[PDB]
Amino acid sequence: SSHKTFRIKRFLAKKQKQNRPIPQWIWMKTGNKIRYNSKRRHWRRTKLGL
Amino acid sequence: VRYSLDPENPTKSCKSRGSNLRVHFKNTRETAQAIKGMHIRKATKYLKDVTLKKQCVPFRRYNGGVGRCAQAKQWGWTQGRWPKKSAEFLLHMLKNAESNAELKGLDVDSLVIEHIQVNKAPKMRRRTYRAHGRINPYMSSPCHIEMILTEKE
Amino acid sequence: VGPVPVLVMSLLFIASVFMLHIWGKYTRS
Amino acid sequence: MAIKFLEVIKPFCVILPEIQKPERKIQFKEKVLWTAITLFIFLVCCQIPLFGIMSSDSADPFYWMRVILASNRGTLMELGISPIVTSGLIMQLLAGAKIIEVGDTPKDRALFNGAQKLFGMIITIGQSIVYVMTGMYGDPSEMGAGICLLITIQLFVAGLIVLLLDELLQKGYGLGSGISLFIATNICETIVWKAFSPTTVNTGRGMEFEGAIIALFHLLATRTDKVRALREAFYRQNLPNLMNLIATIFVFAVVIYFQGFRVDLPIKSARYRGQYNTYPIKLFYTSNIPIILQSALVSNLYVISQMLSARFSGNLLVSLLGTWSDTSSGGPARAYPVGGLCHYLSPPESFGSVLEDPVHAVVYIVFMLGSCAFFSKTWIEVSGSSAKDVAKQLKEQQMVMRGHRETSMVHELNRYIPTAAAFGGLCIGALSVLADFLGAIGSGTGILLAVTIIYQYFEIFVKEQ
Amino acid sequence: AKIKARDLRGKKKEELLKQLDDLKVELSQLRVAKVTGGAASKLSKIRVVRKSIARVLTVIN
Amino acid sequence: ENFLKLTHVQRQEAAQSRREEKKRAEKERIMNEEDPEKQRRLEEAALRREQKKLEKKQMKMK
Amino acid sequence: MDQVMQFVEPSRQFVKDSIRLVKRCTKPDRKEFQKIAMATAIGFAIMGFIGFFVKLIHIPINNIIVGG
Amino acid sequence: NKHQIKQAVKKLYDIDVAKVNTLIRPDGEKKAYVRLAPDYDALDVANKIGII
Ligand SMILES: [Mg+2]
Ligand SMILES: [Mg+2]
Ligand SMILES: [Mg+2]
Ligand SMILES: [Mg+2]
Ligand SMILES: [Mg+2]
Repeated sequence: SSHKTFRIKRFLAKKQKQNRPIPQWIWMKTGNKIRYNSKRRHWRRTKLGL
Repeated sequence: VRYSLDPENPTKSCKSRGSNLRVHFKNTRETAQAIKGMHIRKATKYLKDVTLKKQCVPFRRYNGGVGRCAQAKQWGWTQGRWPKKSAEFLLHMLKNAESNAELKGLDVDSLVIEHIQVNKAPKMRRRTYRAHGRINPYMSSPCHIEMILTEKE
Repeated sequence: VGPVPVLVMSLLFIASVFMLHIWGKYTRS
Repeated sequence: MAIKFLEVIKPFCVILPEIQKPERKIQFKEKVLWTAITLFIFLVCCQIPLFGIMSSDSADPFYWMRVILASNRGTLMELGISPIVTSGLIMQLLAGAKIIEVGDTPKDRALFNGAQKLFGMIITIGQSIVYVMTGMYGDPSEMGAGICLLITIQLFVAGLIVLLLDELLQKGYGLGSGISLFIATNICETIVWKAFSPTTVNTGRGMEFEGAIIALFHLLATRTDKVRALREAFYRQNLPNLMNLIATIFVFAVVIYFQGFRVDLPIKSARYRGQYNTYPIKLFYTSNIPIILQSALVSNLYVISQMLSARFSGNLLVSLLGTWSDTSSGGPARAYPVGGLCHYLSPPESFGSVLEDPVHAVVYIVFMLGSCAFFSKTWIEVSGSSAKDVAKQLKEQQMVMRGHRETSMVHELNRYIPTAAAFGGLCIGALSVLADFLGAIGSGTGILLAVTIIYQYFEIFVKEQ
Repeated sequence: AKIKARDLRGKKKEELLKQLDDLKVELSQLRVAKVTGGAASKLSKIRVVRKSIARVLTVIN
Repeated sequence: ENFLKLTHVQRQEAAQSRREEKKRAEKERIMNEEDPEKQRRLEEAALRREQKKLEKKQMKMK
Repeated sequence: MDQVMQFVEPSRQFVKDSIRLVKRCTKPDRKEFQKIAMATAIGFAIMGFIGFFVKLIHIPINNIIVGG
Repeated sequence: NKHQIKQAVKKLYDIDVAKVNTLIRPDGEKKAYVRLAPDYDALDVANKIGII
């Protein structure tokens, strides 16, 4: 809702900052396999638990 | 790339190709069998008449439910349609083959489309919603294409 | 005008000025 | 309901020779080769003497001016770049003032360029005729009509060749701008020549090498009083001094240090995350152009004043514009303006002259600073280098400032660019005045022009590379 | 200048806290340069100054 | 095929020459367009097309 | 005094803005200054050398052309 | 707190403060709008500290 708590606003903030693509400088590394970000989340389909 | 049929004379023969073309494979196979032996002015004119519904495309192998039209009595067939997306894909590809026969220095007004084949590309997957909470596949049937024209005077 | 023609005209003008100097010296002498 | 000025000039434009732009992008090495060839031709023209000049030891009124204009007296480059600079200044000022409305259409732009070229050629013809008629090469009656016509034709052809070479370089056959390259090369040549010239000039006491370094070595080798000879080389009254060379080097370093001052604005690609670039707003944002415009205007004023004094002696307007006297004070004849506006505009030769005439020095300093600031402000508006235009370029390049819309970028740029322009122009004028007072070889204006032109050329070279 | 922990052990508690109170201001000015946009020569000095503060507080404790 | 490879340079040069000629004709038509509004629209489309070509070249290289 | 204030205020604003510009200007690092100075020196040397040689070569030619 | 903020801008920048209004962003950090005394000019203390 709009009557969040602090622990929840902070958990949503973390779940917002984990929701960004891999940095472009990161697959010229040597021991690399990550083609893309697979841990992404869409607000419509998956509902963050809680 | 590795085509299926190699031309009998590379200098007076031009190539073209298409990969993962979001068309229908059955429609493209039929509008390719209609074009299979024409001359490239006959072809561009035909495909334009097909887009304007002045001529049709006889549906011979994939003709389930495909209704009967009057413009198919030139091909001795009864069923036919007017695939527009598939008369425009192998028209932008006939344009590519034109611009490759000018890059090869051929006579565009003497080119006969000699080899033309359509294959089946990897299906793309979506999902529909049916009764009783069931989900079904809604897959797409794309196609590969590859043609070879040739000067034949 | 092409760049090569511009260069040729400049060189011809320089040569003409040298020729004019030579002719002036011959006329004075 | 004004008939278009460009339309009036359009029939004349057809006669004008225009260099065809290259159909193919020229290779960088080829561009370097074209620039070298054009520079070599320019230097050869700078060294070739005009035909038929009668050898007159007449005062050079414009000696300071020639270095700035890349002009050598008695050579095909006597006019130098002055007509081209004057025509550019006039045409740009007219466009900025909106007296001539230039349409965005290519026909209008082509007409504008053709008109500027035609005006440059007309100015070249007028100046060449004026110089011949003023007796700078000898009395016109003594030279004869044929020689005067030949000299005028030669000057016209040399100016046309210079204009074509500049067009060739600007159109992308070569590197940078031909006018800038010519000015920089002429200043560098003059400074190197004064430093290392092996020519001997007969001062009344003795034959003295013109080149400061060569004279220093010769004096040190030939004189028993090595310390006295070194002091004489440092403080020679009549020839370029080692102290003057040191002053020039100090000025050169100071100018480079000021040139390096910039304000970096952080710009990010909107398309690509994490791409940080800086937009450098230089302290000398408007470049040497304010100096070039000021010097061209002053040069035209001096030429007009000298002509008016020569033809209409004793008129009050002529005296107000300038009175010229040829001071052969133990030196090659130099015509100095001793009264009038030209006198106030002329730089004082030394701190001693500044002490003698403090009002003149103050007026000159104020005029130089004010003119440089005014020209810089006007130039930004005329050039399309205003904060709005820079923001438009950034938008075209898809570069966006972090957290700021393109309009915000315009506001931020508008905060800095006018201040940067005006302060840079003031600093440039102050540096020029300081170098002139220090007596730097090649002039304070010349040293500033050379340093900034070289820096811009180097930036162009690095960017292309 | 490379701040080594060796030449930090002889100095006095307040001759250390003045270095701390100067390095923290250099941090604040670098975390400001980071947000205003600054040269990488400066940005890379953050890892050097956070560790200089770490060395100082380590010798202090 | 070997002969065509040997002749490969000439075909590229000819294609470049014909693209040039085509660009020259397009430029001439734009110059020759009497109506200033039409000329500006054609010019803006041509310039935007060039900009799109430059962006596309950058994107392909990228 | 109104005319004096009218002249003083734009100049005072300009001075304040100039101070702001100078304060935000990045001063060149010693390495950057050395690189710029070296590049400028190379360009100056090349142009001056070419001009000096061209002038020296032309001087005998000019003496022959004009002297005689 | 708004008290620690007030008494720490009056230490890092030596500028008396009119009021402080904090808010925690969805990012997680605590934005704070500090309003300077009437005579003190924000634009001219941001000119000083760098942001301008
Ligand atoms: Mg069947
Ligand atoms: Mg059925
Ligand atoms: Mg049915
Ligand atoms: Mg359903
Ligand atoms: Mg359900």
